[PDB]
Amino acid sequence: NREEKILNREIGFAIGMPVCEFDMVKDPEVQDFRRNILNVCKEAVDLRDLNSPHSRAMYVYPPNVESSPELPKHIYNKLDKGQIIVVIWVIVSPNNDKQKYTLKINHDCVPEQVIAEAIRKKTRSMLLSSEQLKLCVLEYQGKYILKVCGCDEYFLEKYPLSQYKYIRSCIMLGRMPNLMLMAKESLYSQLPMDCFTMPSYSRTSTKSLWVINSALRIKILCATYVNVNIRDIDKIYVRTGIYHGGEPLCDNVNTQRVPCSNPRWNEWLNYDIYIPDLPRAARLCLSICSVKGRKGAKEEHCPLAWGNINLFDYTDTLVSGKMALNLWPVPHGLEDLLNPIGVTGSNPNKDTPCLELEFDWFSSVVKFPDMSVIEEHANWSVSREALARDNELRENDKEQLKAISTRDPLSEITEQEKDFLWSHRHYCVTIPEILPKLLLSVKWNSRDEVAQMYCLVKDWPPIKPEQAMELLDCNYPDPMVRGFAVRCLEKYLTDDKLSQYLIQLVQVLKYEQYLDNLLVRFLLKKALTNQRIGHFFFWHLKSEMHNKTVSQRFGLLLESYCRACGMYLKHLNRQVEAMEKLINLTDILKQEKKDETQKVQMKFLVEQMRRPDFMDALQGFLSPLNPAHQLGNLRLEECRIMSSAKRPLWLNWENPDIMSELLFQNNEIIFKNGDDLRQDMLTLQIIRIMENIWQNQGLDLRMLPYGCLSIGDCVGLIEVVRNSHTIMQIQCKGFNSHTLHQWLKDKNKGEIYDAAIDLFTRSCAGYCVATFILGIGDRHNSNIMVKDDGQLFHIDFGHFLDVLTQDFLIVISKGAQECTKTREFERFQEMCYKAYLAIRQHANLFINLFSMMLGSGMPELQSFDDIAYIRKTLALDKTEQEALEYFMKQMNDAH
Ligand SMILES: CCN1CCN(c2ccc(Nc3cc(Nc4cccc5c4N(C(C)=O)CC5)ccn3)cc2)CC1
Repeated sequence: NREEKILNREIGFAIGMPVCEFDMVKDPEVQDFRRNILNVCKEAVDLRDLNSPHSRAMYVYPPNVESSPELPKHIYNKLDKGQIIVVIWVIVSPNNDKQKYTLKINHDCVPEQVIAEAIRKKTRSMLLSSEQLKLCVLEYQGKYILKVCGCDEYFLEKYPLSQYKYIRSCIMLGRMPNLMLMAKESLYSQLPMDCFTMPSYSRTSTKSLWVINSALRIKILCATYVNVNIRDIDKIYVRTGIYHGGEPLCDNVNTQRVPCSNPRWNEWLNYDIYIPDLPRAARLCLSICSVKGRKGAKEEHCPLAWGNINLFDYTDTLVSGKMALNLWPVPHGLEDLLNPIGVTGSNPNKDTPCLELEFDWFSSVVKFPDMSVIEEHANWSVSREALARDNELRENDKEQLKAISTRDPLSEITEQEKDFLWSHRHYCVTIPEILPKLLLSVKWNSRDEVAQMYCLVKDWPPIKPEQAMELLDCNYPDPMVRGFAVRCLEKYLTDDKLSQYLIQLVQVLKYEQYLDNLLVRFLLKKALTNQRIGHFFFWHLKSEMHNKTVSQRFGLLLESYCRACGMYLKHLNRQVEAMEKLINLTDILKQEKKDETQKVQMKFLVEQMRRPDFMDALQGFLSPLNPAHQLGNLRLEECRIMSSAKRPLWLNWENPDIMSELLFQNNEIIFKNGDDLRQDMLTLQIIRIMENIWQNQGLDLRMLPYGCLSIGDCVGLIEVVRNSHTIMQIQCKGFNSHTLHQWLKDKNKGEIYDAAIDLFTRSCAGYCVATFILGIGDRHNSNIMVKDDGQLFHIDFGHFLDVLTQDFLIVISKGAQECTKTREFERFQEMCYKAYLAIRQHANLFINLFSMMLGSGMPELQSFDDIAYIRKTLALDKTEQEALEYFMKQMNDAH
């Protein structure tokens, strides 16, 4: 068909990988995933056509609302008697004139009641009685929608107006909302039909695992493509282990050593486990190792290549017969000989070290037992032997179980406690937050001990998403656990929180055993029913496509997404093209013209930016940082190479929106090629979570988690904060330690003075507690910035996990000379003390978020010691008073 071939290449352009290359893969799991995932695409497309045209606009322009309509009390007090002033704009088609209309309404009106008060005010002197304020008001509030002035963000749903993020921040930032009436038909007329078509690539005995009573053995035949130095390497062998999510189910078993010239073994390795006792997520982890002989020094075993296999395939079949596994290059850092956390499957580069294996064939297909059999074997032998009144808990015992629940992902559960948790597993359903710890108590190489945990999980009470995510990290491989976790996310995870957590959730996809699973079908369905989520879903996947360990998985997931995302694929292709130009341009500035004057680089830049193909690709597309922002014409006179390390580009676009003057008229984005911005995305994620934790508890410590998006390999975008300056720029205007204070006095004269100091004090207090916990390094005068209104914020988070200068406390003390002894300083301290204890209450959240990214390859997130720094700064090994004591110490150390 013709219309399928044009879509195949547009999907390929967006992914960067030809779709035909996916037709050439013969792995039945790959072709079954490609075919079976389309059920999520039809479910999503069907959802978009339910209440069309509204449901279709809901997909393209979903409500950008907070997780809850409830307002913190100090935010409601910012309102007048619970009401908000709102300016509503109407465009009068003759002259396209902008008529304004200022309203005052309850913060909890839904959009259509705000539309009502707008027309009652548009005709407020039009001689209309009560019998005429129902002919025009009742008809128009069904024909109009509210749009944010200056961007493509709409209020298409009956949420409380103040629950919309744009309105929530206007309430908190003291600004006034500017909205605009739009005819429903004006918006609906701009939504295509998105006719999703099913692609053309759609359309003997079995025995139980538990009857195959016999020990496990695996044959290691030979290895090809093993290129080593014959002059120094002595022998070669295959190291092997059976692992369940990074934990060994039995002792590792090497092969015999052979000369590095003849890598053949023809050996059956036997393992200390029984085949019925293999868990569902059982994995074979092997690697080829060299041995070098040294006089006086011990032999050194260096791994040469690694690989992991699933003992069961995606159809629950215990694997039998011969197979060839292509292995992977050794990660710089892996100091063991096996890589159990590495992805599973044969390296797609088939010209790499290849290991041939063989599994036993037990006369027929062997499959894992279904829940029916598991239940029967669980209810049976649950009390094979059976002091039943002693396992009854006492107040001391129950509490201990709760104390174990408070522990973070990195805590160690002693063997004493693991047998405690397991024996009292029938009580644990009363405290569902113990489930992560109770799951680690299982001896997963025991089908009886596992069949019973499957039974407690089948009817386990749901838990909060922040804890359900813990069960999705790589140390919980079992599909029953991960299905429970995903079910908890489907029921309790709002869209707002999903968006904030999407980085970790896409990252953890790479640890999943199989292509088709409940997490990927959850994430895909939400990406295909909410285009704002689908947009970042796309870029978190695309930006990782260069990693060969995941590029096949993410390439297939992107294929299914691009087939069903609708007309947005064209917009994404415009963003992909625009970014490739910037990637190819800044790569020249980093290779060829790297040592030339900025004069020479700019001339090359202006000249290249003036070519026809370039101006077409980089004008008239959506900002990857926020697709609600349209990037129109590129105002080249304001573009410049900056004076930072990687020579980032300062790019300036006109905002083509009609109301641009009410939000921002020029959109400025920093394109940076050279630094892993995933590392900065994670920091700004945390800073945003710390702000929400503080607001919901009464601390208006205003942070600035500015936008930041990784689009590829050490390439990405950074939102420019407007009306802000670094301390370098402030101090150079007039150095003295009172230049900062004097600069804010000039910018905040009169009544605004005390507001600027308060804003600077609350924002400064937020950033001292955050930068201390997170260990932000390299804190010099260009990394801290101040806004004209006094808001302080940091800006370079390329260093974390291993700062109160004088002229900061001068601003807090309102210019006093004994800054360490003023009362204004006493409030600064108590804000920090309260802010520290609020974060410490959520240590599990912030530790989980790092732990899930530990395998992502971030330069400064390489080991548990990096994460343990937060276990130290948060003082999780002490009491609250002893922890607040700790924080007080470095506060006194900080000048
Ligand atoms: C102290 C142990 N205790 C503490 C709790 N614990 C635990 C295990 C795993 C994870 N999560 C994880 C871990 C991931 N990698 C790794 C897992 C295990 C070791 C290392 C990993 N490294 C990298 C670079 O890859 C560094 C070395 C990737 C994604 N997620 C979280 C906690 C095990 C028992």
